[PDB]
Amino acid sequence: SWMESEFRVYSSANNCTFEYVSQPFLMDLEGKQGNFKNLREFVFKNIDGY
Amino acid sequence: NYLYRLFRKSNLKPFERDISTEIYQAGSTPCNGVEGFNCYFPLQSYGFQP
Amino acid sequence: VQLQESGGGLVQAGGSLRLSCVASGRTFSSLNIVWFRQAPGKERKFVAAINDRNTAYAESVKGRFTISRDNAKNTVHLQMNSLKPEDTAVYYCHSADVNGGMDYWGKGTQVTVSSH
Amino acid sequence: VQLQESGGGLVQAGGSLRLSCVASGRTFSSLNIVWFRQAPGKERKFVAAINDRNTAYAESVKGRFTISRDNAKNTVHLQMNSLKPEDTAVYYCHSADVNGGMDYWGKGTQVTVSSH
Amino acid sequence: YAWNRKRISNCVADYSVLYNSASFSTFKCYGVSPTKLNDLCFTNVYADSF
Repeated sequence: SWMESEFRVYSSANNCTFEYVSQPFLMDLEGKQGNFKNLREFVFKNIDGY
Repeated sequence: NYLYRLFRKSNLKPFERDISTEIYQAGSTPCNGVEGFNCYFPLQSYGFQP
Repeated sequence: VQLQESGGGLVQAGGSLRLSCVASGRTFSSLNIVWFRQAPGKERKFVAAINDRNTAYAESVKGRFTISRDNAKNTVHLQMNSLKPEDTAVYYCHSADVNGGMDYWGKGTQVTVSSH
Repeated sequence: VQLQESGGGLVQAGGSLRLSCVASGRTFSSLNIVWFRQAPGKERKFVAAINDRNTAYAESVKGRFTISRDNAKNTVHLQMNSLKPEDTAVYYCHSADVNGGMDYWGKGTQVTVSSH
Repeated sequence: YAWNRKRISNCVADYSVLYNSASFSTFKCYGVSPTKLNDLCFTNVYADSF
């Protein structure tokens, strides 16, 4: 089984204002299939602060 | 000596004079007679000073 | 046409006073009275008002007073009970008519009360 | 969370102690340590206060008192020397951030001075 | 001298539990009447208690 133990993104956060956290769940960490079976297309917008 | 009206149920119609000294029902829960931190007097005084 | 306020003598704590605001007029029953309070050199305040059907007092004089009407005389009168030395003020009395907005403000009466 | 304090003990007059203040949080450096004690049967008065590297002491607690901070281990020491019977009281450490919010109060430790 | 600073965001601020309670002896809003608090939105709100 595959587990994750490294989280090296940011050092420390001082001014924390807005936060949303989803409910805890589980996602897969295993799989070495060569050909791609899926694709996730994401669009990101920031209009008028939204 | 110059008093003004401050508390009223709504905006008075044009050219309408309102001199009723009855206690305004300021708070959500009505209180009758005198006042506490609610149903305060609808008249306040100008502090006209040279 | 005018209002004169007389009274406010020298009394003791807990005593009873009788202050009358006799009005020069002919429909002063319609001109409901409002009593105002000013401290000796501090900010002003109101006291009471017998606006015909019902009454309304202030926090300092809540229910301690017996406001009265003299409709047969077109004069107003306030009864002072449970007087305190911290009520040393200058009571007023005023009435504005319903028609043709106008004021008949008075002069004032001392509310000096001793403490012991 | 109630703060944990340790380092006091019942010793004779002129003794030494080292009071500790323990709190959980990565911002332990940005906070401040203030000490207050209440003598048995007497009012609580000022004891000590440290602001980063600054040190301040009151009229009758200067010289004897010396406070140092070890912000890496989240432990602030309050070194004590030359204990006197008038210092017999229970000491509490106070936490205050750059603004003074998120304050916490703990049980503290008992400090007693014994006279020969 | 150690006045608190707590951030308030992304929530609903009904005052029918606060203003209607008789415990709060002092309640003076210098910009609006207490009634209009719910009918108007707000922004980043700081909760300062002392």
